Amino acid sequence: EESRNTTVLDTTTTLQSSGFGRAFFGEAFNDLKTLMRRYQLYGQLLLSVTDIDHCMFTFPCLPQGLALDIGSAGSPHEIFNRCRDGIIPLIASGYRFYRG
Amino acid sequence: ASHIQITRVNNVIELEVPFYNATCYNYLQAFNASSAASSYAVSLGEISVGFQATSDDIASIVNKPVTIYYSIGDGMQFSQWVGYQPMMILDQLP
Amino acid sequence: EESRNTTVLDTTTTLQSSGFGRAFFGEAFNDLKTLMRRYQLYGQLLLSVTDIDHCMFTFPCLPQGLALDIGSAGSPHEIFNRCRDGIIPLIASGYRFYRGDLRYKIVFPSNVNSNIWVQHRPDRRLEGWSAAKIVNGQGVYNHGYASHIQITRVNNVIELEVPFYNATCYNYLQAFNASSAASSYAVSLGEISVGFQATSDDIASIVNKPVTIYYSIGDGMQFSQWVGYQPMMILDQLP
Amino acid sequence: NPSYQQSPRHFVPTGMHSLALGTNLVEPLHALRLDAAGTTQHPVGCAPDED
Amino acid sequence: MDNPNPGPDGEGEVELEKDSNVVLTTQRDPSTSIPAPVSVKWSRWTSNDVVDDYATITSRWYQIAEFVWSKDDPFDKELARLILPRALLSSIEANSDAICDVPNTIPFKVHAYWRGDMEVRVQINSNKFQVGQLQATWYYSDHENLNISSKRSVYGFSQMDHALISASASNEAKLVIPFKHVYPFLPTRIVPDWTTGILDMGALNIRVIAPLRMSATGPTTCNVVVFIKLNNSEFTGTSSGKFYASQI
Amino acid sequence: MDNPNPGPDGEGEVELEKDSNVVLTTQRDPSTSIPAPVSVKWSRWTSNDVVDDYATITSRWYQIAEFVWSKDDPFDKELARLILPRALLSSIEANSDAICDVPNTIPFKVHAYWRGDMEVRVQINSNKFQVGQLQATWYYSDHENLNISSKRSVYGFSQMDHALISASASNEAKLVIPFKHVYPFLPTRIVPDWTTGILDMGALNIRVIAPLRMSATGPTTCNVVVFIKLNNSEFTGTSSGKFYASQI
Amino acid sequence: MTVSSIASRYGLIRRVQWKKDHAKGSLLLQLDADPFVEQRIEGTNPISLYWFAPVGVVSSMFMQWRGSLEYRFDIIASQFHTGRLIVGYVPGLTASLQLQMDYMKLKSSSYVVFDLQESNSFTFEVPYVSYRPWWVRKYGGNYSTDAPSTLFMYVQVPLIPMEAVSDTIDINVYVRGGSSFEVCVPVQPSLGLNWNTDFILR
Repeated sequence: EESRNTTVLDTTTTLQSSGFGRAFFGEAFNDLKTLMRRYQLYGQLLLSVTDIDHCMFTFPCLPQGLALDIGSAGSPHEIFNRCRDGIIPLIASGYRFYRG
Repeated sequence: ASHIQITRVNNVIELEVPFYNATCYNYLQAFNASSAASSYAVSLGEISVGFQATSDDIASIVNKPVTIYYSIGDGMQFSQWVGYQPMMILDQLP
Repeated sequence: EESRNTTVLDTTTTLQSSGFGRAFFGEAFNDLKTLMRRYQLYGQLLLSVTDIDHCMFTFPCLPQGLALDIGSAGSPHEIFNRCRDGIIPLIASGYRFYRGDLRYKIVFPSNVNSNIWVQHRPDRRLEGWSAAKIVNGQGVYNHGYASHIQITRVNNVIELEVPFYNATCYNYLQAFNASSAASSYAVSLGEISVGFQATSDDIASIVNKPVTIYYSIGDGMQFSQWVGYQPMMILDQLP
Repeated sequence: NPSYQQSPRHFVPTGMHSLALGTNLVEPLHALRLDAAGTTQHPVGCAPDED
Repeated sequence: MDNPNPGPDGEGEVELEKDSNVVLTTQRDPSTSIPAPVSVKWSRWTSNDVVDDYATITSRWYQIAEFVWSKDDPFDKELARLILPRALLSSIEANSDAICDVPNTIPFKVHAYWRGDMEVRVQINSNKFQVGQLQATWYYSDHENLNISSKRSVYGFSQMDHALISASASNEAKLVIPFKHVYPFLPTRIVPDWTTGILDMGALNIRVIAPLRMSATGPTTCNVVVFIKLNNSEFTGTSSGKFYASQI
Repeated sequence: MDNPNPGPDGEGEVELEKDSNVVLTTQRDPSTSIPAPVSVKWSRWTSNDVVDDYATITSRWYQIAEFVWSKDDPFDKELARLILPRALLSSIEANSDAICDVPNTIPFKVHAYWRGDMEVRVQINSNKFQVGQLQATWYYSDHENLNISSKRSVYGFSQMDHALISASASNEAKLVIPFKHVYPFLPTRIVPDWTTGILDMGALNIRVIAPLRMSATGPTTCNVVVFIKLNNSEFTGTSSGKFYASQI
Repeated sequence: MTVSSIASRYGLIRRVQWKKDHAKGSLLLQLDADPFVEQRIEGTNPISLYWFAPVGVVSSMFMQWRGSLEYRFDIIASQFHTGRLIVGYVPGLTASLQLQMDYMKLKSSSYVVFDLQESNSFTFEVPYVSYRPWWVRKYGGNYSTDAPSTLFMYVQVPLIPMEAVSDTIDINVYVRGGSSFEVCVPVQPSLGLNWNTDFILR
């Protein structure tokens, strides 16, 4: 089994539990669901208009994070080239289903 | 389901995309289009943003950035635990 | 002992206590903490734009007052040349530690229209009093940090609330010489970066417009250790 | 985060509060006092005889 | 009322301060000055290794600086900018031997992280005819400031609370210095996130308020002694003594 | 009854002996042998200086001797005549550094007179196919005897009580050694009435009862480890560490 | 979805090839006592991907972490292999003091001797001993604080196998956030996904 624990050879005494930053910052970080609702950059575009009701851009809506568009070799989207993928697909990489 | 935001008042539309799928829950990792109907199991839908400018005004709109944000909002329940893939450390990027 | 008092040779009778201006003005001034929350000028810049997510200017966020930028010999910032440092570092010169929040209320110019993002970065340390000022993977937008967009078209001022995200008891408050390597995490509340989202054809309209930043402490600041005042300079003797 | 999805209010900005009105009217101000509930007070020696 | 009867025992009554096995006496009453309240122990929040104070050895007194103080020292003259968790060790190295040779500081050699409060008694042995006054002042984290060189004068340290050592009455200065710092433990050796400026709580500095003044036949010198107790201490991070570098 | 179910965790149950911050584990049960009852503290009769045990540092375990034990060692072969209050320090000097560098023995550097009881756990790591048996025996004050060289054999140490370390079952040997000596305190340094033979309670010596026997392809060596706790200790006579001479 | 639920899962992050001919002073691993435990993949990409423990990934979204770590050593041994190995722990080691190490300087600090005889699995619960209550992330954005403390694992008594079994024994080293592990400030992640490993140098 994965999280089985046979022979604990602890040396530690009792560490004071801050309650995930409650006792210092006045706020909790135990639940990752309420961190998930901090807004994250999803995708960024540059309009290249090539009627009134023509859809200017479409995107599938998904919490997985999009297929990441760095850009061409000349003008990379400097966050998506440098700072990869952010938080929400870094957590969604740790799961398999979602419903919400 | 539609919504118009007026750009003249405030140029940001806040949305709420519900869970309209005929599933128990949807897929979450990268998706290779394995089965033909499994393709209905990824997105919540397909949002399309469209301006209502004519052709003489649309050239002022060319090459302006449109940034899109997201967050899950009170209903998301990631169900099955699956371990993390290989990662890349960002401060080793040249 | 400092405040000991051996032989009081008082001549006075009882003076009527007005309650620190209560009995005249209908308001108190005993507590200096509620005077600390009157907004004070923090720093002022002129945009010299030399991508959409490039941070236009960064500044470490700290209640100590920045390293004061008078300016060059030709164009001094006339308040920072003339009227030195204001109130909040004049009180923070009288202490040594602080533990609390800050508020900012950044005032943008009007002629700009593009939407503005503001990041709070508690990662970034302060590396000494030199370059502890407004500076025009740090250089771009970042995902995970606390963020806020203000739309310039609706109202060109973003009011903030920078919390106390440090792994300390409390932080340093005087001028800081970067003594220890990890003591550098003990000065700022973080490192705020303001970035426009204008393209290159619009960004030239934004060059050399003033962006003034204010600050105030906001209900949580608790300056702890008393430390006496440094030498001061009297302002009406300035030529 | 419950999403508040009721349709909110629907009204009219104007530029300036009323000028002629001056009796039965709490008038909002951007004060330049330091206290928010602060009111100018008259000491016992500053008694206004002439209403 | 003021009824003198001196004798072979002298007139005055001796007071004490007994500790583990070091008893030091003062004829005069201390001018105590306490800059901050007594601190909470902080061993719960950041230590799983075995935290054990050593009140039988660490709470002993230890002389860390004596110095001659002449009348020819000027008005605002530094006498000792003692950095107290550093000068305790660097005075032992000033005796040209290791830190292990002294019973008061052997947990600094073994354990890695120190916390605790420090007592300071600056005794003076001035003659009763000598006229001069010092001040002992504690300043938290001296080396973290850069304008402190413009502050380091009697006009600045008389605003914070401080003790006064009058050479007239041969006054003695107790100084209760609790632990206040940014981080709740001071490290005693080379340490993964800072190496420069090690074990540095602040600065006991003793400026002169008014120098010795005396007649032409007067006793010129005036020896001054500094003692330090380490009373409510604690240590954590048991480590090898071969990592302990010598202090600067 | 004898129901095996081995797995990823193995079959057996692990026992422990947790101390201050050193936890050592044994799969096998100890063969404890206690030569004498637990002693009275004796700090009342001969000490006015501050006596303070250090249970946070002195009661830790410390490895003092590992050694290869081959099958080519003969029948009655000495393996380690460890003198326990000496070999604790002289093994630290065998690591070619001072006594101050180790957290277990810094009160020996500062304080002058040691008393206390000593635990010994001699672990062995023999293969299960190896056949041989050692004995761990404690003898009080070895160097005070002269005929002990004629006694130092398994036929003599099997009469006093002792532990047995069978290489068959990889047996482990707990050994509770209380302080018994002529004088109720052992001195840890050069001392006014004796200098020769310092800090010498006796001799843990581990003779061989029957050597390793194995096939021609067998694992020849067998590493042996010795640990020492200093549990009910105390120290007196605070002194300077510059008087502590190096052990022989 | 909970940091005490994600961080409470083991991840295989290190694997020691422990042979017979190691002496009594041999080093097997000196990995840092942080959630950010490194394991390199042998790839030919210009960016070598790294595995991480789940506690390392879930702490890589947070600026500060604190608490105990629990490392499970699943030694893979038969009942006839006998060994004995110190899993030690030194609080406060820098870059220069990372070397000079042996088991003898280790036995000063907190250390745990394990008797591999019959059971072959244990879990050293790493102490969190730092001057700072929390502790800043190791890697950070593209911008590098080392660990508060370092684990070590030496071979106290060398491996003595029987003649009918193997010479070498492999040790799995799993890392889990302990019962007291907790993280606080959400910042930019230091880790990115491998869904799009294309990186364009400008």
